[PDB]
Amino acid sequence: SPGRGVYDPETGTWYDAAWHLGELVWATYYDPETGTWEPDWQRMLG
Amino acid sequence: DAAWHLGELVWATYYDPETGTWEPDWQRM
Amino acid sequence: GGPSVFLFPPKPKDTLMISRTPEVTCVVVDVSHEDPEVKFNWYVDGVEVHNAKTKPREEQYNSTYRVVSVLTVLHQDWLNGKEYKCKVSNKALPAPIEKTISKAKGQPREPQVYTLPPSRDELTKNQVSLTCLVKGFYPSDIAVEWESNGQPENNYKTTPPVLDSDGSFFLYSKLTVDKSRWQQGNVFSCSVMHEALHNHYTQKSLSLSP
Amino acid sequence: GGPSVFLFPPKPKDTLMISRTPEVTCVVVDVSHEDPEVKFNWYVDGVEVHNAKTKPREEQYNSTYRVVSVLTVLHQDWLNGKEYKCKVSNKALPAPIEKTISKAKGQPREPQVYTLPPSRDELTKNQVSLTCLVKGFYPSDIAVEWESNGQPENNYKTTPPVLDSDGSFFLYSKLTVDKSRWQQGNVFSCSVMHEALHNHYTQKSLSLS
Ligand SMILES: *[C@@H]1O[C@H](CO[C@@H]2O[C@@H](C)[C@@H](O)[C@@H](O)[C@@H]2O)[C@@H](O[C@@H]2O[C@H](CO)[C@@H](O[C@@H]3O[C@H](CO[C@H]4O[C@H](CO)[C@@H](O)[C@H](O)[C@@H]4O[C@@H]4O[C@H](CO)[C@@H](O[C@@H]5O[C@H](CO)[C@H](O)[C@H](O)[C@H]5O)[C@H](O)[C@H]4NC(C)=O)[C@@H](O)[C@H](O[C@H]4O[C@H](CO)[C@@H](O)[C@H](O)[C@@H]4O[C@@H]4O[C@H](CO)[C@@H](O)[C@H](O)[C@H]4NC(C)=O)[C@@H]3O)[C@H](O)[C@H]2NC(C)=O)[C@H](O)[C@H]1NC(C)=O
Ligand SMILES: *[C@@H]1O[C@H](CO[C@@H]2O[C@@H](C)[C@@H](O)[C@@H](O)[C@@H]2O)[C@@H](O[C@@H]2O[C@H](CO)[C@@H](O[C@@H]3O[C@H](CO[C@H]4O[C@H](CO)[C@@H](O)[C@H](O)[C@@H]4O[C@@H]4O[C@H](CO)[C@@H](O[C@@H]5O[C@H](CO)[C@H](O)[C@H](O)[C@H]5O)[C@H](O)[C@H]4NC(C)=O)[C@@H](O)[C@H](O[C@H]4O[C@H](CO)[C@@H](O)[C@H](O)[C@@H]4O[C@@H]4O[C@H](CO)[C@@H](O)[C@H](O)[C@H]4NC(C)=O)[C@@H]3O)[C@H](O)[C@H]2NC(C)=O)[C@H](O)[C@H]1NC(C)=O
Repeated sequence: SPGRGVYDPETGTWYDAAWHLGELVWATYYDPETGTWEPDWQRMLG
Repeated sequence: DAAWHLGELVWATYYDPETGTWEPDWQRM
Repeated sequence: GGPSVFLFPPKPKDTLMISRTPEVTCVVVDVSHEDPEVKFNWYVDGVEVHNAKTKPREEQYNSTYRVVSVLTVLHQDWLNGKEYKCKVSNKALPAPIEKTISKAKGQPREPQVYTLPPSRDELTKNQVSLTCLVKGFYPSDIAVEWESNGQPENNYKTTPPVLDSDGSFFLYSKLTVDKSRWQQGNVFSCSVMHEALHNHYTQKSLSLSP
Repeated sequence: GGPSVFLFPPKPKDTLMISRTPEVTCVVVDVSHEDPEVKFNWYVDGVEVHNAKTKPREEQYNSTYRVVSVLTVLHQDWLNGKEYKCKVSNKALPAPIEKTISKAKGQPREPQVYTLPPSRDELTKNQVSLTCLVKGFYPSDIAVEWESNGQPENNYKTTPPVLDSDGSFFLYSKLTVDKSRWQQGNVFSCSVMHEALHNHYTQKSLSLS
C-alpha cells in the first residue's frame, strides 16, 4: 500500500486523480510492478 | 555622495541648495 | 519573396490538463491577392492527419491575406514527444514550406515548490507580496496560478521560465494581497501544473506563521 | 528588398555606471556582393553626429556581407530619453532605410528591493535559495548581482523583468549557496542598479536568524 489514492478491490491496485478548481487535471494508477504511478488512460479518455 | 559597485564608480551626486534634489556631479565623474 | 509560415505550440495548461483541448496553430502571412489560394498538410510523426480547422482567410490592410490552420493535438501524442509537421502549399512557392514542432526532448524533472512570506521590510506597506518559487523542472512548459478558499486569486504575476546551471528551469510567481488579509491569518495556495508532477498538479499553501 | 537593418540599444549596466561605455549598434545584413558600398548616418535627436565606428564588413556563409556601425553614447542623453537614429543607405536600396530607437519614456520609478531567506522546506537540501525581490521600478532597464565579503558570488540566475499590473516592472534573482555557508551566518548581498535609484545604486543584505 503506497502513498495516496483509493484501492480498487479488482485486479487493479490504487487510483488517484488531481482536480484544479473543480476541473480534472489527470489521473493515474499504481504499477505494483515498477512501483510507479503510470497514466491511467481509462478514466481520463473516458 | 557616490556609489561603488565592487570597486567600480557607479555614479555620484551632490546637493543643489535651490531644488530639493541631488543633481549629477559631473566634476567628480 | 513569398508567403511565410509560423507554427505555434499549444498552451501548457492545455497539454497538461486532460480535460482541456491543446492545439498547434500554423499561420500563413504574405499571401498575395494574386494567389489567394492555400493548402495545408498536417502530419503527426510523418503520418498524415486531416482534422485541422482551416479558418477562412482575412484581408490584412496591407494588401495581403493571412490564413490559419489549427490542429487539435492529443494529450498522449504531445506529451510523448511526437512531432507535428505543417506543410503549406501555395501556387507561388518554389517549394511547399515546411515547419515542425514538438515538446522538448529530455527526461522530465519534477519541480520543487516553495512559498516564501513577505519580507519584513514589506509589512510596512498596505499591500504585501507572497512568492512562489518553482525550481528544477524540465521541460520548461509549466503553469502557475494562485488561490484561496477555493476561489482563484487573480492579482498575480509569474515570470517566464529561466534556465539554470544544471540545465533545468526555475520561475517565480508573485501574488499581491492586502496586508490585512495576510495578517487576518488567511491561507493562500500556490498551484503548479507540470508533467513531471504526480498527476501533473501540486499545491503549496502559505499563511502568516508566528 | 536587398539589405536589412537592426538597431540595438545599450546594455543597462553600461547606461547606468558612468565608468562603462554605453553604445547603440546598427547592423546591416543581406549586403549583396554586387553592391557592397554601405553608408551609415547617425543623428541624436535629428542632429547628425560623426564619431561612429564602422567595423570592416565581415563575410557571411550565405554569400552576403554584414556591416555594423557602432555609436557610443553619453550616459546622460540616454537617460534623458534622447532619440538615436541610424540611416542606412545602399546603392541597391530603393531609398535609404531608417531605424530610430531610445530608452522608454515615462517617469522613472525607483525599485523596492527585498531579500528573502530560503524556504524551510528547502533547508533539507544541501544547497539553498537566497531570493531577491525587486519591484516597482521604471523603466525596465535594471541590473542585479550578488556578492559576499566584497567578492562577487557567481552562481546566481536572474529573471527578465516582468510587467506588473500597476505598469511598473518587478523581477527575482535567485542565488544558490551551499547550505553550510548559510547556516554559519555569512552575509550575502543583492546589488541593484537603476536610474531612479539614488546614485543609480542600492544594495540589500540578508543572513540567517
Ligand atoms: C502584412 O501584414 C501582416 C499582418 O500583420 C499585421 O500587419 C503588421 C505590419 C502589423 O503592423 C499589424 O498591423 C498586424 O499584426 C504581417 O503579418 C506579420 O508578419 C510577420 C512576419 O513578417 C509575423 O511575425 C512572426 O511573429 C511571431 C509572433 O507572432 C505572435 O505574437 C504576436 C504578439 O506579439 C501576435 O500578434 C501574433 O499573432 C502571434 O500570436 C500568437 O498566435 C498564435 C496563434 O495565432 C497563438 O497560438 C495559439 O494561441 C491560442 C491562444 O488563443 C491557443 O493557446 C492555441 O492552443 C495556440 O496554438 C499564440 O498564443 C499567440 N501568442 C500571442 C499571445 O500573441 C513570431 O513568433 C515569429 O518569429 C520568428 O521569425 C522571426 C523572423 O521571421 C524572428 O524574429 C523570430 O525569432 C522567430 O524566429 C523563429 O525562432 C525560433 C527560435 O526562437 C527559430 O528556431 C525559428 O527557426 C525562427 N524562425 C525563423 C527566423 O526562420 C514571426 O516573425 C507576424 O506575426 C505577422 N502577423 C500576424 C499576426 O500573423 C505581414 O508581415 C505583412 N507583410 C507585408 C507585405 O508587409
Ligand atoms: C545570411 O546570414 C545572415 C547572418 O546569419 C547567419 O545565419 C546562419 C548562416 C548562421 O550560421 C550564422 O552564421 C548567422 O546567424 C542573416 O542575417 C540575419 O538576418 C536576420 C533577419 O533577416 C536577423 O534577425 C534579426 O535578429 C534580431 C536579433 O539579433 C541579435 O541576436 C541574435 C541571436 O539570435 C544574434 O545572432 C544577432 O547578432 C543579434 O545580436 C545582438 O547583437 C547586438 C550588436 O552586435 C548586441 O548589442 C550591443 O552589443 C554589445 C555587447 O557586445 C554592447 O553591449 C552594445 O552596447 C550593444 O548595443 C546584442 O547584445 C546581441 N544580442 C544578444 C543578447 O544576443 C531580431 O531581433 C530581429 O527581429 C526583429 O525584427 C523582426 C522583423 O519582422 C521582428 O519580427 C522581431 O520581433 C524583432 O524585433 C522588433 O523589430 C521590429 C522591426 O521589424 C521593431 O519595429 C519591433 O518593435 C522590434 N521589437 C523589439 C522590442 O525587439 C531579426 O530577427 C539576424 O540578426 C541576422 N543575423 C545576424 C548574425 O546578424 C541573413 O539573413 C542570411 N541571408 C539570407 C539570404 O537570408
